[PDB]
Amino acid sequence: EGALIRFYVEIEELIYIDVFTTRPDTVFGATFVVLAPEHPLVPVLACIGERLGNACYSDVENFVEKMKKMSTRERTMEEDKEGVFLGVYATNPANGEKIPVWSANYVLYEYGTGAIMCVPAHDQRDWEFAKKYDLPIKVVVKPEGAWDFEKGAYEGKGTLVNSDGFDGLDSETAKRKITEWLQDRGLGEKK
Repeated sequence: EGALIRFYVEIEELIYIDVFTTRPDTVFGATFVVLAPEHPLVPVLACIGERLGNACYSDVENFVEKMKKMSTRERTMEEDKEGVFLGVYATNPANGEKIPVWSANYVLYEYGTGAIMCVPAHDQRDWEFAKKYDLPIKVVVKPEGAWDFEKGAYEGKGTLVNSDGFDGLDSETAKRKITEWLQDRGLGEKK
């Protein structure tokens, strides 16, 4: 089992999004955050988004409503990636960059915290979503062989790049040391 990682939302009130991942080694590659449609923070962040003129609250409420009637088999296996921008950004705890918060069909409320960090370079499901919505691919687990990230996500083991002081470390070793690093900063937790 992996780790819990904390993403503070860049707004006036103190709100954070805990995310469960089996790949804490890829945290520097997180380019956006996705909440399940049923996730209690979706309407909350959406309203904040709108007041800042960054989202349409009714439009988000329409997404949630439509997605509640739909079924698991249809949501993540039959229907193409569908999602809405919430109008807010969260802070990647590893690098401190702001990343956009979205809600999407393919993330189920049942698994983990019902909220995920998205690493398109290294998770195919996230790759498809980023392809549809033009969200960035950021390689952090470089494979040894040649790989075209413009054609697909690489989900295997490798050596860290674009990852601050964790560069050059092998990815399975990096999981522990990045977790321990975040845990010591109160921004992550071992599971």
